[PDB]
Amino acid sequence: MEKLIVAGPKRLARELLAELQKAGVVHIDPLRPDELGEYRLSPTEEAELKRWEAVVSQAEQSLTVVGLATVPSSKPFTGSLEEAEAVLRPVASRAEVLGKERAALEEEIQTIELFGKAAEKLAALAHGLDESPRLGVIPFLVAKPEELEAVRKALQEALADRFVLEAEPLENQLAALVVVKRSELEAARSSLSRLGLAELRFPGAYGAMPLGKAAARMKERARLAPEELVGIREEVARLSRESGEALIALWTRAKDEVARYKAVADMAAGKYGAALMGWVPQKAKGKVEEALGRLRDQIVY
Repeated sequence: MEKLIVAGPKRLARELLAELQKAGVVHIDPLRPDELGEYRLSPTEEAELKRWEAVVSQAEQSLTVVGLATVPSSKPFTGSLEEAEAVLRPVASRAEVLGKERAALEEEIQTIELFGKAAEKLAALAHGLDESPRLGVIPFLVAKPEELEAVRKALQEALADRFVLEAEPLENQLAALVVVKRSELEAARSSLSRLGLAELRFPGAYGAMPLGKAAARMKERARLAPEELVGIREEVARLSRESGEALIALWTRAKDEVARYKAVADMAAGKYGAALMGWVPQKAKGKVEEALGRLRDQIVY
């Protein structure tokens, strides 16, 4: 009834032939890689392949956000590619957005965890002085009160009495701040530089802010973020319950669809040394895909 075309390594020319014969294939004829060119995918079939790959990639991306591993469903999506695509676009877009927001919140909350107390301390140390055009400030961390002195010594060596060095204790280190004439900011920086110290940078948006503003935004994000994350997580959960299983079934159908399309393309590209042709009557058709091999690819009809 239906024509079968099979390709594999040359190593398996014989075991392949054998297994086909005994599965019930008939009129078994070896093919030359040459004559497979005809089974070259049409522009139309290449476009289907590309769309199935996009299904694979969008479902993976969605499952990742949702926190489900890609594990082959027993009952894979059975609809058209159009149906698959129509079911997945809204879900993939929502997952993309949710996953991005959730990550931004988590990174935000962690930033506040790391730099929180430091920004509070420094802001206070620099309250009223942190956006004064005639004065320059430098926040920076220092480990020992002994090290702070060496700095105080350097600074005085360099600026006499034209600076203010104050510091607040952190859990381990000390949050320090220097204040100088704006025009001498670099002289102060140089002093830190010669002691192996540097300005404390705050990550992200906070970097380009005055201490005071930075600490205030951190304080409010610390009140708002944790609850916004809850809401994002509830949306993500809701997406899992509504669509987790469908995604898996889509992924599964699409993984196979891609293999099926590529197999044909690779075969036609003479990417295999051994290739056979044969005819399969409805009954035997069962035993043929069972001798699956895994190193070979067929295409029935």
